[PDB]
Amino acid sequence: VLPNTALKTSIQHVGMINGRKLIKFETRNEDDVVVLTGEAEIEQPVTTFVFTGQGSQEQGMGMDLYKTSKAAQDVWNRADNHFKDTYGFSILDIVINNPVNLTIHFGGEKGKRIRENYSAMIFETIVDGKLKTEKIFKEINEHSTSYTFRSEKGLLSATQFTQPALTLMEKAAFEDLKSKGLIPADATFAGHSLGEYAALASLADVMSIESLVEVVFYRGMTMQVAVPRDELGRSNYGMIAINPGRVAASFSQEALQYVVERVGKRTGWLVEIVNYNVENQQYVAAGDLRALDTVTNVLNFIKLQKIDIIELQKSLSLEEVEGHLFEIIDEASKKSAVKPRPLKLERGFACIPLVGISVPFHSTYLMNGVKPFKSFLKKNIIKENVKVARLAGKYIPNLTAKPFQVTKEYFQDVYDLTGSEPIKEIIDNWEKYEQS
Repeated sequence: VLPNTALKTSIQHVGMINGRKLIKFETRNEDDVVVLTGEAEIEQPVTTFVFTGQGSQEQGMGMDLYKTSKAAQDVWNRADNHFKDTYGFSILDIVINNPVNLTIHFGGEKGKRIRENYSAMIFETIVDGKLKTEKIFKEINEHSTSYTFRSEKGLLSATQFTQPALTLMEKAAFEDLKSKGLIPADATFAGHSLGEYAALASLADVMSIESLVEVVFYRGMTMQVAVPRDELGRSNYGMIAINPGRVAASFSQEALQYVVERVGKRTGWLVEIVNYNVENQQYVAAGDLRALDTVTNVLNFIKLQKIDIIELQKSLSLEEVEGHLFEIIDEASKKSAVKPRPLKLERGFACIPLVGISVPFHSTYLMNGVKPFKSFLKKNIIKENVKVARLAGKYIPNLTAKPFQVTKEYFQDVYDLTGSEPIKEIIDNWEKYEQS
């Protein structure tokens, strides 16, 4: 009831969501009343979500939310229904209790469950870290009663059950916020190298959860078994990290480069200026710790270049390969992680592996620019034009699809961007196994 001068009273309350959070409040009066309802608007802050980084393994893992959100509930029931029809067991039992090292042995009884299980969905997995026709981790011959998994630190480990676990929890957990509607329409596609999958598995998803947990468990097996090594059990790879080291930032980018001239290693995923990963090749870490423990003996950016490195380092790296055969890491102004994997050394280990797995299920009719902000790793946002970094990553299909094309048409709709993206996002997913 609009007019002029003598004023009013009010109230204030933070209500809704829709996409944002709204702001529900009305006003009293020069009669403590109301005649134009209540202000609404939308209280939206800076949209920046994130996903995991696969170092958060433990027993519990969001099981309180499992009963809480009904949206998460059937989602949690989904893959456990689904993947047991792939491979009979309860994934939700894995997170309820760790099957400590006596894990599930998969009874898989002689009746017609066998042809779904003691059958297809296993041994069709293949690796290519050796010569290519290398089917995965056998005794899934014709009968194969009761194949077992075994992990000596609890089952929820070995990067074979850890990978489907965390992408199941948070994708369900993210949906709870999408249940309550607490995310804006355009946001951040933030995850870390498998949480990037659960950015694609989450918001602007193109796959199903069932398809997700398949290919996650695919690469979960694949990232484990890449090293044919030491049949009692170990492998000669690994991962370490370090702080800035009496100043830094490409301090070691040439130093390790003089060691990859010799033996073989990489940088890991370069997450911070404080924080860097280094893939180990066991003698590498027993080598370059000695190489870097002389650096903390004070030597700053001083006198001239090219008169230099590993001559002081190869006195010590080759010194310790003979002190014991399978060496070990240490501390000494550094620390070690724990795997036998890599993040780039596998390199071409995917493709005929991973993309061939990704060839099934994934692409064709897979949304549009709902994910035009899909910043995957080793890139800078998801934009379809001249993504030339494809050539600077892996120009396999990204060449025939590139140079021969370069606007195949005049960039039409339908799938001209999308099927191109269906290659490209898969291609974005392609070297994600490697390319640290």
